[PDB]
Amino acid sequence: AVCPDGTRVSHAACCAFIPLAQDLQETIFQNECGEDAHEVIRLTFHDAIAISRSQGPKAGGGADGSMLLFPTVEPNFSANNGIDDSVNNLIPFMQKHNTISAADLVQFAGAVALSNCPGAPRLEFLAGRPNKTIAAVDGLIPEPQDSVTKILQRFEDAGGFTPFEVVSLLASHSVARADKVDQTIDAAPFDSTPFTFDTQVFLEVLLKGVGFPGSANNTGEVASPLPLGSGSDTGEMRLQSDFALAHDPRTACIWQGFVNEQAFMAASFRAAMSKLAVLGHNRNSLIDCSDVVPVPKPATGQPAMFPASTGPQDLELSCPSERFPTLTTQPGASQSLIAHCPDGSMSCPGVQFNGPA
Ligand code: HEM
Ligand SMILES: *[C@@H]1O[C@H](CO)[C@@H](O[C@@H]2O[C@H](CO)[C@@H](O)[C@H](O)[C@H]2NC(C)=O)[C@H](O)[C@H]1NC(C)=O
Ligand SMILES: *[C@H]1O[C@H](CO)[C@@H](O)[C@H](O)[C@@H]1O
Ligand SMILES: [Ca+2]
Ligand SMILES: [Ca+2]
Repeated sequence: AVCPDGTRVSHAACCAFIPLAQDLQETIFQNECGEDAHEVIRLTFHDAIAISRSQGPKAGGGADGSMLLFPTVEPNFSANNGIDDSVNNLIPFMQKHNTISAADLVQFAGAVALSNCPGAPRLEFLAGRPNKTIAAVDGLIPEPQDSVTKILQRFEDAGGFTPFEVVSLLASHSVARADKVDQTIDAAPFDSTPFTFDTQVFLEVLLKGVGFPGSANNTGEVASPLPLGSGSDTGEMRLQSDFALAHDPRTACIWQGFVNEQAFMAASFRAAMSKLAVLGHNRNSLIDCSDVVPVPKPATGQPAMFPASTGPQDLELSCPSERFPTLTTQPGASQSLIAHCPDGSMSCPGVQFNGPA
């Protein structure tokens, strides 16, 4: 089909997603893998994973836009702390781009945001999820204090995900920060390149922790290898769950297997997101609108490297059957600050709309 702007696409129903991507980029992402991008990518996961095979449909409808349609329910569960900003940022698009369901809006916005992170894959994007659902029940969202057994069970109950798929989805912690885990600091990144969809998080979680970016007693947190921060350049945070996954026998070799394996990580993440994005639906009932997902920013192609102040002697390895790769170390004797902003500064405020969440 030919869309009103002249774009030739796969199916006419995909046309509306073109001005929606443009509006999302101009209004809240500005083609950056920044704060607003980060928040929407986390929303795609919290929207989608609130579903349970064992409890039945009444517990949640999966990737169904329930966070936007019932903005006062799920966003207020304690495990969803901080999700309110992303919901309030997307509700104005749901109202304006009113031929696209809330559910499709959430998934597509996540795809658009990810395309702004260098190295990310171009997600599949299927369309057609209905615009009506129910609010999910509490307890469906994994939490960073949870054990690996609990986490793996939640993902298996939610949609059959294997441990490989679970760690695959956690490549999203390559472009991720924490505002709520420690209330004294904001925007504590999970790797040293939170604007770049690279394998650094897999490497860095395997380094011995030496301190905390804020306080030392937060639930769900463990010591960080790069805790130094200054001004708004908050030090690296480590989640207990990421640490646990990197060392548990079920997932340790999978975790290590992504270190310095960019294309493998990105392809694996795309495969797992293809499953996540259609939870609560039959994929044979959704139309393929992948050609309207923006093409992602390419990686530079550089190998993973130890950040300065760290090196191979700091590794805490847990996979007996796979050799840890030979990596170089960035020069310098002390840690570099992790930039608060994509262009290197500390001043880059994200557009935020007020809203009901
Ligand atoms: C065991 C699984 C997971 C747990 C327990 C976990 C936990 C967390 C925590 C606690 C935060 C910090 C929020 C805050 O305090 O501000 C967060 C951030 C984030 N998570 Fe996860 N998550 C996991 C899986 C996922 C998955 C599968 C994705 C998406 C595919 C995702 C993407 C992100 C993103 C993008 C952020 C950054 C949000 C921002 O910077 O504002 N996470 N995660
Ligand atoms: C999906 O459901 C939402 C919520 O009912 C609809 O949102 C309304 O959209 C109109 C414009 O069509 C606005 O005037 C309302 O203010 C919106 N409601 C709320 C509570 O925000 C949306 O239109 C529906 N989209 C589709 C594709 O049916
Ligand atoms: C980042 O900053 C540290 C100093 O804090 C250096 O050691 C490193 O080489 C990089 O310039
Ligand atoms: Ca949902
Ligand atoms: Ca990164």
